[PDB]
Amino acid sequence: VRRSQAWFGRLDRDGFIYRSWMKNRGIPHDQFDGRPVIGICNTFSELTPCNSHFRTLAEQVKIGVWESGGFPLEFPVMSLGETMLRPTAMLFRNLASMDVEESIRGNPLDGVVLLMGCDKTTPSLMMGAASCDLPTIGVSGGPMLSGKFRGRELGSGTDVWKMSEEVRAGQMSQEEFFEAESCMHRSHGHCMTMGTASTMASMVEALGMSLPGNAAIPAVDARRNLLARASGRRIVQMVKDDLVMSKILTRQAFENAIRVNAAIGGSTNAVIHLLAIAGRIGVDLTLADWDALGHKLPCLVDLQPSGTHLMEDFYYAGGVPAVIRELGDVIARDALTVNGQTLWDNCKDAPNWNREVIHAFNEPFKTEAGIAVLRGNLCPDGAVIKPSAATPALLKHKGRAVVFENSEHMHERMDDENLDVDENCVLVLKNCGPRGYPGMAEAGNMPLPPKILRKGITDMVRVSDARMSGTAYGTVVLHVAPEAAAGGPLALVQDGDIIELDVAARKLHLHVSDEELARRREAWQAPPAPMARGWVKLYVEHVQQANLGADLDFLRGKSGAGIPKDNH
Amino acid sequence: VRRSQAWFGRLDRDGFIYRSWMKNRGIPHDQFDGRPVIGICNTFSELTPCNSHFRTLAEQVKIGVWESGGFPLEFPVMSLGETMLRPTAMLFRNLASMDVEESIRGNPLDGVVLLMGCDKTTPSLMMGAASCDLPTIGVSGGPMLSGKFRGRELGSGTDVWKMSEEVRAGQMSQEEFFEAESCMHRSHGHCMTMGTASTMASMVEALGMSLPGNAAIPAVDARRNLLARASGRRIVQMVKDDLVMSKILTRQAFENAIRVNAAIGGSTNAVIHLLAIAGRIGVDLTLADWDALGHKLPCLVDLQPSGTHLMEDFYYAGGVPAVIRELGDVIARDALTVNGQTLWDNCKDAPNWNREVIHAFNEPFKTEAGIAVLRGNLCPDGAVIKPSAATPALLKHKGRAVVFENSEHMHERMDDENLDVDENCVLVLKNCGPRGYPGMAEAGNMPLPPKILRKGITDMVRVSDARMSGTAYGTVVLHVAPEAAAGGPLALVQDGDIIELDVAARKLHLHVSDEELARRREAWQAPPAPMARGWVKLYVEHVQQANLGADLDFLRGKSGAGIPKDNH
Amino acid sequence: VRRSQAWFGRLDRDGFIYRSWMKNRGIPHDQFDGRPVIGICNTFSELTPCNSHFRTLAEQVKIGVWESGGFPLEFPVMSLGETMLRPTAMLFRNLASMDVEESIRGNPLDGVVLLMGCDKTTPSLMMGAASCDLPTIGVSGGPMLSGKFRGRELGSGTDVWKMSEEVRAGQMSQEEFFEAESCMHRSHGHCMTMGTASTMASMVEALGMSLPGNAAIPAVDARRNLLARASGRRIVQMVKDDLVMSKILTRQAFENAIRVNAAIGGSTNAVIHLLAIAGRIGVDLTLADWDALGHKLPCLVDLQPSGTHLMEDFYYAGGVPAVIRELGDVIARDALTVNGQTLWDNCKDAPNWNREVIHAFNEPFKTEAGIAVLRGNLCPDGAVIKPSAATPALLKHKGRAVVFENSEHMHERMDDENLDVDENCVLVLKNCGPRGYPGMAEAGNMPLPPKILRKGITDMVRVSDARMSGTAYGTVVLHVAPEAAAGGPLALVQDGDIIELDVAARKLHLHVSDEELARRREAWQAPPAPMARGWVKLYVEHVQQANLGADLDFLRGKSGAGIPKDNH
Ligand code: FES
Ligand code: FES
Ligand code: FES
Ligand SMILES: [Mg+2]
Ligand SMILES: [Mg+2]
Ligand SMILES: [Mg+2]
Repeated sequence: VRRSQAWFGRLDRDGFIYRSWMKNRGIPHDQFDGRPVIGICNTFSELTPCNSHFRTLAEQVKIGVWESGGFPLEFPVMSLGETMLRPTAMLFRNLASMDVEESIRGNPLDGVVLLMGCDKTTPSLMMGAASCDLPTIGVSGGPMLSGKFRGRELGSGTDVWKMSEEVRAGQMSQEEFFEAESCMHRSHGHCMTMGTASTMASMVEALGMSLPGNAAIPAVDARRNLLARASGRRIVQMVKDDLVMSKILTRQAFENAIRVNAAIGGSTNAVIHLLAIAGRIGVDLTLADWDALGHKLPCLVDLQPSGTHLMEDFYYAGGVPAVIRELGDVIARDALTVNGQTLWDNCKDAPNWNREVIHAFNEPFKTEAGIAVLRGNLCPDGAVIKPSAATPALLKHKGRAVVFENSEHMHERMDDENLDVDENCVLVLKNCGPRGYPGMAEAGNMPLPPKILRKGITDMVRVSDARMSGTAYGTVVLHVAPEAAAGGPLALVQDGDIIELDVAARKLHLHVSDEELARRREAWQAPPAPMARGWVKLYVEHVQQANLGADLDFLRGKSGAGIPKDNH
Repeated sequence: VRRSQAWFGRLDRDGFIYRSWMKNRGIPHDQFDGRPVIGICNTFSELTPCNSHFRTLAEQVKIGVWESGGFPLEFPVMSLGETMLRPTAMLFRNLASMDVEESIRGNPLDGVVLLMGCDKTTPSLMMGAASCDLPTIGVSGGPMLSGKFRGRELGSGTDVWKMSEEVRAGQMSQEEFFEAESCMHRSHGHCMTMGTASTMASMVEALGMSLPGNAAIPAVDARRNLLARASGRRIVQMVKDDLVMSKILTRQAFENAIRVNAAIGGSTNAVIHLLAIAGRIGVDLTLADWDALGHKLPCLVDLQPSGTHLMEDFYYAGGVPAVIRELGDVIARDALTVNGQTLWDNCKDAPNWNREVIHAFNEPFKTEAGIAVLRGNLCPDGAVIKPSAATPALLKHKGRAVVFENSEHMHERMDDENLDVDENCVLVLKNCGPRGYPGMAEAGNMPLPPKILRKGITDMVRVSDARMSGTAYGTVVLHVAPEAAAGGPLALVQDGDIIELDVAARKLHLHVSDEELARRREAWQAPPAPMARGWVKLYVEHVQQANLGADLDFLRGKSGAGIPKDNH
Repeated sequence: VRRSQAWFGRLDRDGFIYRSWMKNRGIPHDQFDGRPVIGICNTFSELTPCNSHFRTLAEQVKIGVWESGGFPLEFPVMSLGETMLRPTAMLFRNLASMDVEESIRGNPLDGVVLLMGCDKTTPSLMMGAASCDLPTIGVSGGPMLSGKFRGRELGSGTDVWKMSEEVRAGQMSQEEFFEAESCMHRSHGHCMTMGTASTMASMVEALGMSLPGNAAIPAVDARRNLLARASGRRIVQMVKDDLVMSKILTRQAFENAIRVNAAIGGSTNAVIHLLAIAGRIGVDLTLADWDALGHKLPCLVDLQPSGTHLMEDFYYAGGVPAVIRELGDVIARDALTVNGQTLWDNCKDAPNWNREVIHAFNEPFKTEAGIAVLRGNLCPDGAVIKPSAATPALLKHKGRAVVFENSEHMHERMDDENLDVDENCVLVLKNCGPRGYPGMAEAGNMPLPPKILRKGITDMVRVSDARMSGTAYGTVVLHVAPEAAAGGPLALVQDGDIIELDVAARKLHLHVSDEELARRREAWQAPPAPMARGWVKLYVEHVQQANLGADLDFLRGKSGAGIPKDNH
């Protein structure tokens, strides 16, 4: 027996209640006979343009379930369109996780199918489902087609920062920049660079939570429907075999995902998200793990932002299975995946059709290009930097600090010609973390002063307690914890202070005495409440720091999928 | 100038971000020209069978918006199916209200259209929308068609309690009970009795938050799509006129809703939900308001569970507009509604095609049938009763107490033949309120002891801190506040205590002295935490008592719909 | 006053009959007020996999109509799947044209939108609509994305013939050829080469019956939905201006289409369809017009089967507008199109992003590559050849005839190793035209004898009364009229006869005297009737020859769109 039979299999007065209303639209009674009921978490939304094709994806999963003798039922949760949600989509990631967890536990579901696409929709669904630990399979929406503009190609996000900086440098017209928005995005799917959505989709696959190939298949490609449908077939058998998430999301699975993230030039936001997911399913995973596991690992994928190619090219080259094939000596081969096979059984024979996109391990795209975690007096709980999309000569750098108290203080001063700034200066941004912004917005890749861009300089060192887009680039220190709004030493950085950056030495030092800092702390008053009410008030007072996953403290962990009380 | 232009009217890098991704599915550029952007809150779910036709309602709304030059964008929230969500759907009414609120404020919305149907989905969206106070219109899903079984009609919920008690009384076979579960619910829509869904849909029309006729139209009737489409045309004009919910949900509106709630034989759950809605928009509404404005009014709608007819007969007889015209001497005629006309302008000429369903005021269906609020030592913060469906002989009753410490203990002892109980005892159920159950389930309509059902007695006095299905009946006092789990004197009732009920005198008295209650209070301990993690832990530690609306304390109020900071 | 008000404007018993039933699903009364009723001819079909995305295209047109104040109403016709229908889709092109013509006239339509994709759905809808001559606009479905197979690309149809001939020659394994059917077609849309569908979409734009850019936009590209929705807006204004088809399909329009067909390397099936379309709208057009207009015009588009690239490259280079701009010195610039502008207005400023796909006029991809019409005793009523995909050395050839009496006989003899044939023979196929097959199948591109394929020769001279696929290639003489089954001199060709081909001289000669042909004609008998009843008995007994359009004799012409009588 399984939990859905505690609803539909009842011969009580409640059994009438649990079935009669469901039969109002024409459901045959044998669908309640005890066959696996499959809940399909559908994040479709016309406010989430990257998941706007998920109704077509949902009917595809339902088919596979109907084929394997299951009972498919889709349900909605709060969807998270990254380009639309302000202050930031991350502010509502934890709220969506409660939609997922409660909708799964409260309903007669034996298995779960997760429809994930834009960035924040992947962790929110993974976090919520992990707190229930039912047999779960993830289906990604797929990346968009490559943008086609004036005979060349455009990259999601990566070319937004690039073309924007060129407009402010006087190197690109402002009219041309705005004509490219109908051409950069011409298809269904998520951001088609190696941004958060592409990496999280790769993380879902590398964790074993999806069928092989789930990450790279374009949304408008027919193979995306096949995989969504094959996932509908598989989840029915997963219920019969009781292949729960905890049997897949193990310590080794997370170790493989971090190794793959380094090889694919993955986004820095995967660090926060996988720590949040591990905190729900129960796997021990710290921020120090990310530096130790990705240690000395190379980047094998020549894709934007770290490279030049796009997700469409990454798919035709072999996708994630071809990347896991290169990692055969560092991966945990025996890690189990949701299709019944190991991660190595599904990738040992993966073909590679383009070595200019997916390199061989021993002659890779970039060496030692995994995400690095920095330690120092400036970031006690840690900080991250993505050297694959960085410039080499800046990974070891020290210079004068130019300080911005927040985003409004920054946008004002960055465009100031009277700003005393150089090319070897350190731009510092504060109060943009979980409590500060609030929601830890993607403002880490802050634009450079216009007079610096006019000299051909496109990158300089930058430290902040904020995130940045997975599509962003530059030597940017991110997730400085504790954030300035929580009383972190970052809040005390002042103009003229000396910042020491040493990614090789894992060092981020603030050259001012502890005595000087200590008296600077006498002035620091905590920022006021952003809102005295609502979800944001709950978020700020309960959100954890970025080094733990930015989850709410009372949501950490799991409560299983036991059968609750009846409703009457 | 409206808030969407803060996304779609920006002429910098952020304007590229806010528009380019939206163009990925072929949206013409002129849709971002500042025309009203309409958010359609779609609660469609296959786990919410009463809202399972909401894709059809959503596209019908889109049309009306397209017809009148608006930009429609639908978005999902957590859906709440009564029969599916356990321990009860009320446990997640406040959660989905956060989904609504944050989805409205976080996205570039000018106006909102609320797709509501299944019980809790109506207050869930009204609460979240009121906390933003954008121009909003409500569209109800409509009731199911009358169930046809063996040449006779069945009623949603009401006939479930009736047929179940007849099986327990050895009067109706168990065979006939389950053969009627596919014949009771035969079409799309919500409960076709005057349950919560029918009541709440009538409240939306009474509050003025919908177009006239929104309440009664059966879900499969062509006029249902027409109203949803007419609402799509109206909301864009409401955005142009800035007709926010504040100008609709005034105190006069809530009083009008209370008044028609008595005339239609409305559900007791409307008491809790309208208090929660008022607690968001900022109108002072109390339990005492329900008592003073409601009870003296008669019942005019001969519908189950107060009468015998169903929602189909109620729509063909004239629906809510015909009922309101009968209340012309007691309503606030000048109350503004979303269509631009007053509440009385929309109903002054509403026809009445069947008097046997909608009685005249001077010749009503039942006299003094409004919900009564009982005061006394047993409920210091209040309790409610629905005399429109109760036994007249029992509204004034004194009796010995048969106490049940919880719902599990009730099911154990209720059918125990050794139970010392006659039909003149008072049944007491503890620990089923917001904290105790948790979620305050619909357990107030306790099934009677089988030894008493064999005598032909179908109703006894019943006291509980729990809610009750709007389709239920009998002399049952509900919403006893504070609940037993919070230390309310209901927790101290013991077997043998004399409990006095006098609905006319507004009395619910426990015949135990204060000095003895003080000794009982010393032995009372708060029940252990239902969960040490997750949404349920947050709910138990923050939910208010039923006399205030069963809302979360930090969600109480409103924050408007300002323009939040950029997300990059 | 329009046709619609003869239905919806009637104020009597018939007006009740025409509005009441239409209001059964919830259509507001103001949709019958006189606004343009727009019929959307939807060829969606799961048996027409190239039109299987047309439900999405239909919904986009409805929007455009709702935006502009029209009344959209979609209706189905017989859909024609090229790869699915047998004996051939051409057999059912004239049947589907009767569905289109009668549905437009029988129903209250003021304007028409034609959803066309798969090969035969384009002319069958153009023909039926031209016989009504209402304000009509055409929307093409778009081509599929380029096939991706083992690091390289695959082309629709063209690579099916190539890989097949290499399997028969022993150069490609049989397993590899079948592992490429999942990888050739991997998205919605029609054939991705310059086949009939791509050609017909280019003809619709060249004729002016579509908005600019309609031909090349891939089906899964966002601009495809944009154009379909923009067409829904435009058709309403066309009804108001009464811009009927005959104002677009003038003589200069067909002349412009024939010129574009040469520059794009279009299909030979375009010749038959444009003649049938002209035979409906009332424009005198002949094979001689095809030869004279395309005479020495160059091919500018380097796509398969004439070139190497695919439709994706064609769209990203500029599509048809860029091709028409190259033809600015030969086209009739002032030809009016459905968007109100001339063809030159819509193309004079068209950009060209890839000269390697779309060549300049004076530096063309191939010179004198227009379709050539051959005359001579072997084809008194004409015969066509597509030298854009033929062998230059074979265009002037004299060879001994190797004859096959039918397709069945050709399947047997071709792979016979006893067959006396060399590379300099002339393959002759009989009885595969309109009456012969029946339906004139795409059997003209005969597979070569394996003993010659193994010698490295992939092209021989081939003559038949059959058609060729638009994706086919080689020195293939086609559409020999009158067909063999109609008594044409092709039926009298015997093994050993000398056949002279001279494309430059426009000569196809059979070296047999008239006196000897007269003796052979005596023994000739018409083949038995394919069937004794049904559609194909009517087809065979009424279809005209390929030199006139292969239309049915009694369907030739038009009848307008008058107001028929009342159905009651
Ligand atoms: S915005 Fe959807 S993934 Fe980049
Ligand atoms: S079950 Fe949805 S209305 Fe009661
Ligand atoms: S198969 Fe439909 S276009 Fe060729
Ligand atoms: Mg992101
Ligand atoms: Mg209820
Ligand atoms: Mg064809």
